[PDB]
Amino acid sequence: STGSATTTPIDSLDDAYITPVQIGTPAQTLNLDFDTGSSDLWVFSSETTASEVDGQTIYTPSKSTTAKLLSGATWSISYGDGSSSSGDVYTDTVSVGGLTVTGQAVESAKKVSSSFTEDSTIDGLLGLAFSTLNTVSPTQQKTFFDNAKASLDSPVFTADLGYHAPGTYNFGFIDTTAYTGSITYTAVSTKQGFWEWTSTGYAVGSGTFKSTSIDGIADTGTTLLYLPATVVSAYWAQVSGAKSSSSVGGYVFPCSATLPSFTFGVGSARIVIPGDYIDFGPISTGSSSCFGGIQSSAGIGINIFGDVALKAAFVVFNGATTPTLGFASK
Amino acid sequence: TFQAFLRE
Repeated sequence: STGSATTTPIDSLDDAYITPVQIGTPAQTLNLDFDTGSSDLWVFSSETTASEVDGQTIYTPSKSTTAKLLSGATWSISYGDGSSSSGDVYTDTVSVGGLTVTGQAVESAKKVSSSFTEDSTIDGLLGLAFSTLNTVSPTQQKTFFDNAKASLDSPVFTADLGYHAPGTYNFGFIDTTAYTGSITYTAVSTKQGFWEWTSTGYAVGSGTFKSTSIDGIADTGTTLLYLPATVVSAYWAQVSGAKSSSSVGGYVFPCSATLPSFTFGVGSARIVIPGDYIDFGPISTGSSSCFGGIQSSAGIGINIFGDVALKAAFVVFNGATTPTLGFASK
Repeated sequence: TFQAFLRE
């Protein structure tokens, strides 16, 4: 089997992408944020405390003939940005772009933090990191990809994110018309439960490529590109009005500037981020300062190849027993 | 307004 779904940015800055997912019988469609940086599939529901629900579509398990409560299992998760949610667990049928999985755990939120209540566009998250990061207890639950593998034509999934435009998530096949050149594969370390890999170096604009190992994770659920402080400083040093602002939280530059490109190495190949993708957007509407797309990972602890980097390439999450990550220009 | 999906 295979699946194909359109993913669309939730706003004009590409803050995050949502993809519709059908849960239960008959199907209830919810727009979830596909996150390669965690392993929990959780949604807003009829169990979510009322005052924390605000504009999202919820999943009601009592209206699904295929839902089953998973006795005694509970979950609790917190994210990099400080948000969190917790609740109980049901198993149900979930389908994405035509690919159906029976018995998938769908974690039902009893409570959600403020930032989730505040964003009307995201109905929950669908985790696609390794199952060892799953928060359910006492027994962890498999992600939608892991439950899907047995039926997939091939055990992979690809992410083709667009810049200010929809894109696609594919399950079980590699669409050869969506990229140019050939895909270059790099090893993944699953020690930390992420799709963790090491870039062989970087280049800023038309300058030299420096070979230096940069270990990071490929995370479709992080908006920005977070790299080591000395590489982020070498990039901004090439933009005349950029400065690090403590008040805004990062490097800012005049919206007026033409930013240089950023290239990252994958093995012997190079993936080039055009400069316009690096210009995240004005600090406030009408402002003349814009927030930069590449920022320091020093305070986070790990480098993160987020959406700014992933939307410049076609990326293959090869889920074979020894997983690998593939990148191609597009 | 950025997001950064697991981790303490």
